[PDB]
Amino acid sequence: NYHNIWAKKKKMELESKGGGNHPLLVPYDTLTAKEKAKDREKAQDILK
Amino acid sequence: EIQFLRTDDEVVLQCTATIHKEQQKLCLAAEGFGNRLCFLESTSNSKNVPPDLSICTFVLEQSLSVRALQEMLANHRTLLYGHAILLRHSYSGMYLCCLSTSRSSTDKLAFDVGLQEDTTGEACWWTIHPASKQRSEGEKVRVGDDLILVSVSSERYLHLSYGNGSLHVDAAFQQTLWSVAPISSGSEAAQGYLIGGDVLRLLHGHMDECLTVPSGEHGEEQRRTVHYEGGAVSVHARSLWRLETLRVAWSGSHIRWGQPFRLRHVTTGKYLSLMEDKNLLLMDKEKADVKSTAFTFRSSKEKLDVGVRKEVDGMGTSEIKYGDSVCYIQHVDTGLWLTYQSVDSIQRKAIMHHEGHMDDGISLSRSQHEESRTARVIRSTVFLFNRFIRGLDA
Amino acid sequence: NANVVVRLLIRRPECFGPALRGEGGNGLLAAMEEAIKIAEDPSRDGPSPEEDDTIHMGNAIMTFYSALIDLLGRCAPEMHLIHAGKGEAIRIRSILRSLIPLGDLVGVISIAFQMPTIAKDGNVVEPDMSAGFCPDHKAAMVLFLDRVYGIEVQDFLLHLLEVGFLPDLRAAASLDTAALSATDMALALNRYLCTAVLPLLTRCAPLFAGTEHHASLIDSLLHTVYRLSKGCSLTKAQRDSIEVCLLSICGQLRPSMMQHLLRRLVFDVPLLNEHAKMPLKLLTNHYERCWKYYCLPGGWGNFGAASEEELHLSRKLFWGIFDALSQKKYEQELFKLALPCLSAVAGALPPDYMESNYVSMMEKQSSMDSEGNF
Repeated sequence: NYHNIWAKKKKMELESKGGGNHPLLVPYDTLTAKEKAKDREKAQDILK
Repeated sequence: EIQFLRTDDEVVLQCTATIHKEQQKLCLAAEGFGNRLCFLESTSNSKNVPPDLSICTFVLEQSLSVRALQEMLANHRTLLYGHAILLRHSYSGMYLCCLSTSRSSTDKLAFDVGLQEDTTGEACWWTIHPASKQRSEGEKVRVGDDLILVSVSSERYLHLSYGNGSLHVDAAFQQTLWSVAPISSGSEAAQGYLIGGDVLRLLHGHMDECLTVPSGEHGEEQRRTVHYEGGAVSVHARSLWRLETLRVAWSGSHIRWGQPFRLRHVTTGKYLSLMEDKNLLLMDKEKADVKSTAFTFRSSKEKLDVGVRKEVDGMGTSEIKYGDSVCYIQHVDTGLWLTYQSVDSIQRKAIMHHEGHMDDGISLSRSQHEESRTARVIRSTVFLFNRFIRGLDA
Repeated sequence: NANVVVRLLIRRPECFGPALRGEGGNGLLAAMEEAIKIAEDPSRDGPSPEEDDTIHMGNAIMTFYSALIDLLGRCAPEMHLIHAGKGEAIRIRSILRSLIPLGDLVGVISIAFQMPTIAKDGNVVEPDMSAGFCPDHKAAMVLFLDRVYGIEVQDFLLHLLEVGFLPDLRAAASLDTAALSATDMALALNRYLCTAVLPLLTRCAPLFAGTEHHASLIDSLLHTVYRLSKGCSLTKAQRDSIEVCLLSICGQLRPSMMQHLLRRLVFDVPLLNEHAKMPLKLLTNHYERCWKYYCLPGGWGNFGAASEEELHLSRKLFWGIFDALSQKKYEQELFKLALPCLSAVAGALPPDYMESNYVSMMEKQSSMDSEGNF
């Protein structure tokens, strides 16, 4: 869900520019562990 | 008739280096124990620093054609260009090879060249090729010919590297001209007769005590004196001397009467010499000059000098015989005769006198190869362990 | 003719270029980076007093090194000779391995491209092919790696997939929009993938077995491959290669791993379009290989049993497929292919299956989304 809020705000930002694509816009399942590190760890610390 | 290189012949591989616009002659060297990697020994300034050819000599065990060698891997012959040769390091008994590892001397493709214990594999074998168009494949390899050596395993020439700060030897795609110098021939050697490079004991006229240095009192300055001692020192290692001639080619030939040579103490690595104050003193390799460190075996105390005598390119003739021939050491330049000080185990000092004494005859006994190897190993281990202790102390 | 060429090239090492002459050369990866920098710099790329008059020097260097690597990889000996132990072939492979480090080959593949972008006007801003880095350059790195070094160890397989392969798949799958699909760069990247990368992953399929640790990477691979397969510009041969790679990897993968891909298959299959043919085969193979996993309460001891979520998923898949197929017009191939899939799902799902009393509410929003599912 956190990657989703990030993705929505980045999408709004990119159609505000009017052109361009970002490599991380792909869904969470398509994301890699290295990319998943930040949101996974911040969820970990809130829950912990 | 021009000499050809056959198997079981002891040779050294020479390469030339034009460092800072002077021709420097280098020999391929390798120390068996310790570092397996080969290095280079300079033999140009032999007048200033004696060369250490005992770790530069190699012997040609086998010369086989390429297809015969390939079949042998899959399942006194005269050398010809195009064969694969097996070079065995005479001191270590190990064989020249490519280590398949690189020390990264700014050449990524280059491989290190060293010694290998086992003959199995294609790394130990090296193929010889003609230096120029004056030699062809299958033609006999002459002694004065230059050779191009290619590793069978890596197809890399045995290369002399200039770009690196210190001159090295390695297997690289660039070619280097190597010249083979005949040190000695095994078959033509005469048993029981003195030859160059022998490790021997100088037994005195009583045949019971030999020329030795003081024992290991931990003082390298007291180890420098030379005296006469008897007892078990005749079977200890500090009584071993290596006779090195002043010639590089045919350095393993028979020693004639009057031949100039250098005497080196095996355990200490220092050369016997005559200082200007008439006393014998062991002194360092770096400053071991021919002027002081040259000695000759002469048949009689009689003063008629040999004069000038032909340098023969071959085995020579067997003149000095072990155990029976009576030899008198005489300094080349001063003309003094080596003799005992005679002052009262026995510990008689050895001096360098004009006339000497009546019983100044010194017999020769050839040390065993195992004993000589053990003494050299002792010297190398002492050096390495002293370096380790000094580093730890620092 | 390969051994002779290799011997001549090693006798004259200057044929390898300054980066690989061996004396001060900076390596293949540094050469590629310097060439990209040169191609970006206008001064060194062009003469600087249309394209034939302006030879892009960075591209020229990259093409030179790619051609050298391709030639060496083709000069590499055959695997049958290597297995028979032909010593000269072994020696040639060793020489090529010494010539080209593996790390440089990994880095060149790790280098990414510059994707075309939509402008503020809306027209596609396509970078020049001849100016920059092309996927055909990495197509030679792949050939060298699979013909000389060889992909034989699973950790290296996964490391390559993570560093160099998967980013290209993601770029290709992100270039799947209607405007960006027709770009020449998308076509070149799809060609590179379906010719070099995907066949390599099909040939090294058995190594994919023991990857419990890299679940995220193995799922990203499947998701990106399926997203690329749901494409328009893909040709028949390219689509066939994608199909073979997917149904080969999924066959070797563990059943629990492909659960995420199942959740997107259950939304795409009921459409029963032309694109669903490959998902039909994939589902049939999966549910035939892993039938005892679902039906038997214990299943295999190593993999285990179902989580009841994939059980609900398989139930809904089966029902949707059956209803859509019932209401779909008769097509010979589709109805010959979907029967094994339906029969295999029905067999795999336990007859006494308890429908989830606690139905999942508020599922992932992107699942219900149909506009690219992103």
